[PDB]
Amino acid sequence: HMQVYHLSHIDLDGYACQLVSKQFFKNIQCYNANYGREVSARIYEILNAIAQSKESEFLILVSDLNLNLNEAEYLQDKIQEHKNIQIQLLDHHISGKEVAESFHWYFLDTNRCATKIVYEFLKKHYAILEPKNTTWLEPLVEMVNSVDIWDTQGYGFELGKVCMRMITQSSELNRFMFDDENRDYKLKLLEEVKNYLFLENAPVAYDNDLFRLKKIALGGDPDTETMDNISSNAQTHLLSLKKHDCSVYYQDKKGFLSYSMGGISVLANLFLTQNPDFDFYIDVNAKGNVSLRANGNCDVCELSQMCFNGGGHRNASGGKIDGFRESFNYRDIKEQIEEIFNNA
Ligand SMILES: [Cl-]
Ligand SMILES: [Cl-]
Repeated sequence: HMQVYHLSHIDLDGYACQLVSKQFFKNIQCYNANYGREVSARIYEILNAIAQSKESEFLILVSDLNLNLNEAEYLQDKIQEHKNIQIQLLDHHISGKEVAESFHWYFLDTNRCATKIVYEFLKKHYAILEPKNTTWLEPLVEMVNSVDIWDTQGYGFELGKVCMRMITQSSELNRFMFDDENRDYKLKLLEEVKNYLFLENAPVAYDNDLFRLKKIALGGDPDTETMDNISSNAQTHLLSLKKHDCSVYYQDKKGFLSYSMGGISVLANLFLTQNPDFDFYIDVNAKGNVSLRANGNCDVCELSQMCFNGGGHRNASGGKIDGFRESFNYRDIKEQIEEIFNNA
């Protein structure tokens, strides 16, 4: 029983790598990163999880990301401190040329998308869990390859463009707050393309079916619910399980703190209705800007001018945290709110 830790990028190529890897590994935890700070955070998370595991065989798999020399050095050095740990990086970005030729585990091929590199590496070394799936999995891989390298003649090119936009626009589950549910959703949507690959007009057929499919994958009923209520309902349900970690206290009022969620009017109104014990909702983004909402039980205009140099209305307001310190660790973000609220 070998434990796989799979870190990948966030676009179609990045998530398709993880569709592929889940076809091979019964014991796998996935991670995603966009830019460099997030990549380092995920590498720390992965090494931390491996240090705390009780298993003995491990594979660190990194796809569709390039590391700078310092992060590649850190990875190599860290796994030789105080367990059998294999590492394989698969990528196609020419920016990593120098780093690739300094590490035997760092593999660069600029002529293929990362998903195809992952597939051929895993297929050479591991049995696919369900050998019937190959008849749709290899076409799906090739489709991703064709659009990623923009081969207008390659198999599945036009359908792949639909899938690329699908991945970009399936943002109904905030990635920071709901990392696993965000990945499951996108991967469910991408896998459903297997029911279109062999249609005569696959690109258009999938393109026109996707919206209804998204509503269903989010747990909604597309015949009686709008997308904006399906998305906010799916998110609030996931937020309701986080009440103890995300609770913050301003004077005598209790609030719920989220991060990077953006436009929160529908979301917060629904959360506060379903959870009447909360007085306000507060979301912060990476630049320190703050959105506050209430349902009559907390003047968030007064709150944000006491705490965030801001203003608005009794039930909706904004502001900013000067010197706010971005992070991919939710506790780090919460401590910053707590410190502000503590003197309030
Ligand atoms: Cl969280
Ligand atoms: Cl809870």
